[PDB]
Amino acid sequence: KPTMHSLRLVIESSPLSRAEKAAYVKSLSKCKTDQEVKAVMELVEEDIESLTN
Repeated sequence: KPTMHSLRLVIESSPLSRAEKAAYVKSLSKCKTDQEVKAVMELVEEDIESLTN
């Protein structure tokens, strides 16, 4: 059911900017396994809670 595309959709859904969106998306594209990409996903969570404060 879940996919890598849905994840990309999450980024292009949250109210991010230009720079952080691009930077993160490139970093996300740099995926390979799962535990790694997950840790990077954890960063998305923090990023919003930072941008939003």
